[PDB]
Amino acid sequence: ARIAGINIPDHKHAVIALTSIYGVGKTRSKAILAAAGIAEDVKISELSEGQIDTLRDEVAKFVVEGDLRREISMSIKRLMDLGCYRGLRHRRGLPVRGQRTKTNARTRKGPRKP
Amino acid sequence: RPKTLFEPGEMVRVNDGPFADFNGVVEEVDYEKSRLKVSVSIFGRATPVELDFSQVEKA
Amino acid sequence: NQYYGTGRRKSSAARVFIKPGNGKIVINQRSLEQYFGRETARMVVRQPLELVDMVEKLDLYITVKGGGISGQAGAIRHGITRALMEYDESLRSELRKAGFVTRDARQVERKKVGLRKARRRPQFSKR
Amino acid sequence: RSLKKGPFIDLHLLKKVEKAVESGDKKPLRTWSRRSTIFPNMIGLTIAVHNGRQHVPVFVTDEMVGHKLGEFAPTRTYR
Amino acid sequence: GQKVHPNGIRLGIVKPWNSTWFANTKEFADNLDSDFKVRQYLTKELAKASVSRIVIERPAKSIRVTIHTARPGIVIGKKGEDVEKLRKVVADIAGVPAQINIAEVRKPELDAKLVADSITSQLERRVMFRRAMKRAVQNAMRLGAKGIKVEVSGRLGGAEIARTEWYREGRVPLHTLRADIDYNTSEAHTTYGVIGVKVWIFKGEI
Amino acid sequence: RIRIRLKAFDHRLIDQATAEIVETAKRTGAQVRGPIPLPTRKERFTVLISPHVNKDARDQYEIRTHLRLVDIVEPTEKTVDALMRLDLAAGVDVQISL
Amino acid sequence: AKQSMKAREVKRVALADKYFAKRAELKAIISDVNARWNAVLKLQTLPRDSSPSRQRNRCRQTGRPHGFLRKFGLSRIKVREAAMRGEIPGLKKASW
RNA sequence: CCGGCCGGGAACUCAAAGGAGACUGCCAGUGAUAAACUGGAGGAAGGUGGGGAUGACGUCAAGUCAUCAUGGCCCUUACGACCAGGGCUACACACGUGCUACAAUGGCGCAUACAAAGAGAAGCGACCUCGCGAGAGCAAGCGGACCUCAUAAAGUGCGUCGUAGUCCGGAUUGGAGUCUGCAACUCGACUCCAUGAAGUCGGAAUCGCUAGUAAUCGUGGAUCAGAAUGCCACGGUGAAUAC
RNA sequence: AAGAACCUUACCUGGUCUUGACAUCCACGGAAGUUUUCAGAGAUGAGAAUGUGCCUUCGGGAACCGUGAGACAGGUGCUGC
Repeated sequence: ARIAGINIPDHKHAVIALTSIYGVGKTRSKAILAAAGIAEDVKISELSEGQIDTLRDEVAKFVVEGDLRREISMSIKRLMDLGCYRGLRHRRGLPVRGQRTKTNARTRKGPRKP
Repeated sequence: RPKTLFEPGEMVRVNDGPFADFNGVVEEVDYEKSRLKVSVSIFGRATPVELDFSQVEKA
Repeated sequence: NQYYGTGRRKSSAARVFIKPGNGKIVINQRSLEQYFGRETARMVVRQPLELVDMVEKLDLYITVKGGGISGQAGAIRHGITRALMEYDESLRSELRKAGFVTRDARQVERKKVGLRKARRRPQFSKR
Repeated sequence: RSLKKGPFIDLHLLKKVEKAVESGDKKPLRTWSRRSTIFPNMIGLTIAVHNGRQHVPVFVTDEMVGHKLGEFAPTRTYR
Repeated sequence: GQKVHPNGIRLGIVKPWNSTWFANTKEFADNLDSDFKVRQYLTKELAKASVSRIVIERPAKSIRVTIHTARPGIVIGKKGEDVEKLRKVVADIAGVPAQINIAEVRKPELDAKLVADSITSQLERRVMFRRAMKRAVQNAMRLGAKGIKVEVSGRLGGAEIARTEWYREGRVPLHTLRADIDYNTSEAHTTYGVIGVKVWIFKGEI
Repeated sequence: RIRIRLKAFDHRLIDQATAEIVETAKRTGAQVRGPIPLPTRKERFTVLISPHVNKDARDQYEIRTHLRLVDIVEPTEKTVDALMRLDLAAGVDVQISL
Repeated sequence: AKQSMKAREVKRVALADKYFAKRAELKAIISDVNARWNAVLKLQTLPRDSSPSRQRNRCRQTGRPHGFLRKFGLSRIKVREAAMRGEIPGLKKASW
């Protein structure tokens, strides 16, 4: 079941590929799990079109896929166009959710640069 | 019935009890507790004691 | 006498109504097999329950109060010791020789100032 | 992330913003209180957040509604 | 720098608590501050009466204060007029009706507060520290205590370098908790600095 | 049925006061249940000794509030007359219920 | 020392407990909706020191912000001094 | 009502006052006929039983004039004082402390257990209803062995995951309840649904610990309108090795 | 530091000082206080309404408020050598 992404279920769970596609979270995964109510560790042969349609309508009803790049792009772009520092400080790439970057936040900053 | 009407804040002094010749001011009454809360001076000691009209006889 | 629960170990006190009969352990009107019958470490707490060797004909209903599981086992064991000395005093010497009449006074040492645990000190920088 | 009983607005800013909207001929509005959510009445105005002795003027648009006034305004400087 | 307060280590064991009352968590701090305002006032008001200990007992309606003094006459005043003015001002500090008793301190040189304020008064009057300490230990050893340690400290005799000079007689067993040692300090506010006097007096093992 | 909760900071004062109340009920001659002990409230305070800098060297204090409840079976008018300043110890706080 | 903070703390205590704590509490329960807003605006037009948020609970004989303990009512150094001198009833050192 | 719940009882756990016991007391050996050491009986405890408080004369002219008090010096239409806002929360890098881990002795899902200490009056808040949830409303019992915080967590019985970057959890602006409404932008946490980085057990070196200790597993306090993985206490299982 | 959103809280802008935020006097007037309008970021002002109760050997004394000059404050300013 490939919808608006790059990932596919393969004799495994739909939910891991679904949460690997950006633009969503895992509450869609838990909701598809509760809607199916079956073991998804079984083989993906005879993948159900009912599963495909419920996956599609759940994605469409909630925040559709591809919107994370959309949100970060308009955030950085609109504040860069308007000249303000909120999107500039998202471009700089350091944490502004409230986090310490004095020696932490290496996940943002990457490998350490001497 | 003597004193069948009950008035909050009414002062009664019991001469038989240890409360005699003692004066106090009732700032707070706990209606949510459903028991009357007065910092009663008893044995020369003022402590908050829960009380009821059936519990103590009115003077 | 009625053989009852005596004695303490860690933070427990024994309430066993041990009585002549086939020994199948019932806890709070419910079975060992329902509570933790096939649990591993049930056997090694039940071995100090048996280790007084007067369990071979004694039915056990065990509702030892308070504390952890091995301490509860030690309380039960100490209770059967003290009840069997209350029954007859010739077998006091053999429980003393085996070492079961001893209460194990070992207990949790307290937390301490400038230190994470009872003995555990902060990691010390030489510089 | 914040309350839903009411969207907070500063009362002095609400008075000066409705006065600016009613007049239609206004300069930048100087405000020291940076902690106000932008109403849709504010669109079409520059409202000045307090940074330093210097001036930060923000022309608030249709998108910048749910955000507070000081998000667009930098308090610290760096390379 | 490293020694325990003797009264604090003997507080439940030998020495008695100075203030005796029970207040709950809502009124304890308010009573404690009331005791401090009464105690501070009566100390700064009758420092010339040589008061040794002030015990304050609150039965939670009234206040009873006992002043342990060597000289009861100046604490009383004439006809109890001074102690009645004291009773009135203690009543308005405490906010509750008041009462003062006077308990006397026989043998004033065996009371550490009295010796500390005596050496403090002499050090304000520029008597030498060595004469004050030798006088104190000699008078206690005569009067009948088992021992006395007098520590004077800081800016002795107008030297720029402060020093701590201790003079000791008898047995002063600080580490033994069954012993009673009354320890009290006093603070002399001299011209070059402040000279602090610490005296321990050992009376017996309880 | 008289429910007297007397609490202090010192157990000797507590025992003196509860023996006095037991003596009062014994003087009037009624059936007296024994004074039960209710558990001590060890309120611990951990307070820095150094004015400027320390973390390892710090001393700990306790206030211990003791509690007994006498729970006398029968109160009477002679005891109500004799209650007036019967306790007479400043260390002990006494709480009354009917 | 620090008399400015003493009178500032006296100021926020008298502004919180006496003038208000009824008007502020009624405006708070009007502000939470029970079934722009007038309660939010009027709680702004109330002075800021009226809020019980403002009070830093501070020592009575000195005025240290820190090491204050609510039960004793003084700073850490001062409760040590009164404990070791016997002013605080029942305060004995703990050694368990 | 098969809940001690209810009469009863005080028999035990307990709660908390007073005693007893543990002193090398006895025996044997060694040792000087001494101290002591080494074993043994009795005994819950054995030779400081464990832990704690207790820090000698002094030393570093160690720290604090930012706790206070205090000598000298200085500002005093400011170096006093109030408000808004900001900073103490930033960031090329480096170490000091602690947490989450790199899984299978472990996750993940159902069921089932066993504690201790503490706090509470602007405070603790059950039961019911509404919510996936944080929580909302209604709201008893409580200044306390009652009531509330608060059906602890590892332990489990069955299953399933049998390389998986795993529930190991990182990551801006959202979708949100809650705190105080000066006010969750610079700036709280919380199931947060936000893309699941890194690390597949770690070089030179280095640190903490002889028995309920190490290691591991959870809980409460104080500061406090909120805001801990820090500090201050409490419990469970339970090592290995000293030639 | 046993609690950095304000407060705490000293370092950047506006407002104030011979009584200052904080006590003592000397002099004059007013109860203390409660409820509001407007300007402003705000202790800042500029205005309004009700309370002269408490008492003095009333030749007027109150906890208090406002103002004025002096003394006086005040300082989390320096020296822990």
